[PDB]
Amino acid sequence: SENITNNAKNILVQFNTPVQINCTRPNNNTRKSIRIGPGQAFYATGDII
Amino acid sequence: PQLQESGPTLVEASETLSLTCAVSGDSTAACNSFWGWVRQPPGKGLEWVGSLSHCASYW
Amino acid sequence: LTQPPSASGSPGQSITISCTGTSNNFVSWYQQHAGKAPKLVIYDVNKRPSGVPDRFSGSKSGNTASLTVSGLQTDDEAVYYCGSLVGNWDVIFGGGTKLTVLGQPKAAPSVTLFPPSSEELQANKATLVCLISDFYPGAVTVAWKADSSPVKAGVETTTPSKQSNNKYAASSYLSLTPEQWKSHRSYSCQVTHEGSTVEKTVAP
Ligand SMILES: *[C@@H]1O[C@H](CO)[C@@H](O[C@@H]2O[C@H](CO)[C@@H](O[C@@H]3O[C@H](CO[C@H]4O[C@H](CO[C@H]5O[C@H](CO)[C@@H](O)[C@H](O)[C@@H]5O)[C@@H](O)[C@H](O[C@H]5O[C@H](CO)[C@@H](O)[C@H](O)[C@@H]5O)[C@@H]4O)[C@@H](O)[C@H](O[C@H]4O[C@H](CO)[C@@H](O)[C@H](O)[C@@H]4O[C@H]4O[C@H](CO)[C@@H](O)[C@H](O)[C@@H]4O[C@H]4O[C@H](CO)[C@@H](O)[C@H](O)[C@@H]4O)[C@@H]3O)[C@H](O)[C@H]2NC(C)=O)[C@H](O)[C@H]1NC(C)=O
Ligand SMILES: *[C@@H]1O[C@H](CO)[C@@H](O[C@@H]2O[C@H](CO)[C@@H](O[C@@H]3O[C@H](CO[C@H]4O[C@H](CO[C@H]5O[C@H](CO)[C@@H](O)[C@H](O)[C@@H]5O)[C@@H](O)[C@H](O[C@H]5O[C@H](CO)[C@@H](O)[C@H](O)[C@@H]5O)[C@@H]4O)[C@@H](O)[C@H](O[C@H]4O[C@H](CO)[C@@H](O)[C@H](O)[C@@H]4O[C@H]4O[C@H](CO)[C@@H](O)[C@H](O)[C@@H]4O[C@H]4O[C@H](CO)[C@@H](O)[C@H](O)[C@@H]4O)[C@@H]3O)[C@H](O)[C@H]2NC(C)=O)[C@H](O)[C@H]1NC(C)=O
Ligand SMILES: *[C@@H]1O[C@H](CO)[C@@H](O[C@@H]2O[C@H](CO)[C@@H](O)[C@H](O)[C@H]2NC(C)=O)[C@H](O)[C@H]1NC(C)=O
Repeated sequence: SENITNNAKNILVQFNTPVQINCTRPNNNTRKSIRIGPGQAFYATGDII
Repeated sequence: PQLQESGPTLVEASETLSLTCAVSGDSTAACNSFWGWVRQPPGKGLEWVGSLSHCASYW
Repeated sequence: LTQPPSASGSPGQSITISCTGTSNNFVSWYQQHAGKAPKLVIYDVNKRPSGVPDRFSGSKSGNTASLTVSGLQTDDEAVYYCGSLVGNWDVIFGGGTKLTVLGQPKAAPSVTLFPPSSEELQANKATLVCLISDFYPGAVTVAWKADSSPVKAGVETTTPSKQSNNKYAASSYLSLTPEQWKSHRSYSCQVTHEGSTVEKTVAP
């Protein structure tokens, strides 16, 4: 901590053993890839399967 | 959409029965439906065999 | 799933066939013409598919699911199966209900029972055949008995078929050993048609 007794300063912590974390996107998606030309293509979010 | 079954109509006992369906007008890749078989013994009721789909999840 | 064995109606009348054992809403009914492939007439209970008349409607009350056909016609004569999802991903089918829209008139079945022959016993084989005919509707269950107690083994029963007089007919084949044939005197064959049963018995 920059200033410990000071509650206005954040306290940075460093771990010994790494912690396993899993973050997933339980939505199987599709890309529309709509055409907003000329030459440009936007990727829209389709339906979730 | 048409389903055409094909394979041996006559098989000997204790052997391996193999049958193959040929789809027309639709894709097996499509995630809207499952694909499988349903067998109906002669003069009897409908029995479910099984179905599968490659459209998976994260695990 | 338990589906009633038979169902009958005149043209224009409305028939309601039931199904039980469905705790979920995944219930679906099918129509199979004899000598053809089954076709789905309803899904997700009441909802109808493409090219299916309004007169087919699904319904589920409690544990009982029901199909209702109003304004009967010739093309409605077939076997109707029900099915639903169960447990995790398994699916089952009922025995199916045979609904007939045949021409008039209703009539009690007719049973003729033939004991094994003398030449047949020489092959060390014994077979009794129940001949049931001239009944409406076209769905009948057959049962076998020996003296008193019923016979659960060697029973082969086949789906009935229409005749030239438009009356349905079926035959059940019982194949057993000659030892149990001579030991048990009489063999009874019970034929159940719309609640009422018709019985025949033979002894050597
Ligand atoms: C990192 O973070 C940490 C914490 O997270 C930060 O730490 C903070 O640091 C600041 C400093 O900037 C501290 O504030 C100063 O506190 C001191 C000390 O105060 C304590 O002690 C006093 C005396 O204690 C002794 O006497 C008693 C009696 O006998 C005895 O019982 C005791 O045991 C001990 O022996 C107490 O008076 C004082 O209490 C008062 O203050 C409390 C805090 O506000 C309050 O709660 C109490 O109720 C009571 O009111 C406390 O216990 C103070 O002395 C100092 O005051 C100076 O600064 C303020 C501005 O904040 C200013 O207004 C004052 O006038 C004073 O300035 C005088 O001193 C200067 C230096 O000598 C001088 O240059 C000035 O000119 C001025 O002197 C003038 O006046 C006097 C008479 O008044 C005269 O004689 C002179 O000649 C001249 O004319 C501050 O308040 C914080 O306390 C501390 N935090 C905590 C939690 O403690 C740190 O800053 C951070 N750093 C970084 C880099 O991030
Ligand atoms: C999330 O949802 C999505 C859907 O939105 C799911 O994605 C589906 O996943 C399944 C499963 O992987 C895929 O099936 C695979 O297909 C490939 C071929 O893919 C190409 O062709 C497809 C069909 O195209 C035809 O039909 C369409 C539609 O009618 C038509 O338009 C087209 O013109 C053509 O006529 C295309 O759909 C497909 O496009 C996809 O990919 C594009 C990028 O490439 C993308 O842009 C598209 O949008 C679309 O997503 C593509 O063009 C098969 O090759 C593959 O088979 C192998 O892989 C599976 C596992 O994936 C495995 O089980 C099989 O056994 C097989 O593995 C063997 O063969 C490999 C070579 O073929 C070999 O490398 C392997 O090692 C293995 O070989 C070993 O084992 C075998 C025995 O198994 C042995 O014989 C060998 O000797 C050797 O030992 C799949 O079947 C779908 O295509 C895909 N998409 C869709 C839309 O369904 C996804 O699964 C869901 N879940 C997750 C987590 O994402
Ligand atoms: C999000 O809403 C759109 C309509 O704005 C849906 O797209 C329609 O889907 C139905 C299927 O029930 C089709 O009959 C229509 O032709 C579609 N209309 C258009 C303009 O695409 C879409 O299905 C909804 N989200 C999804 C894909 O579930």
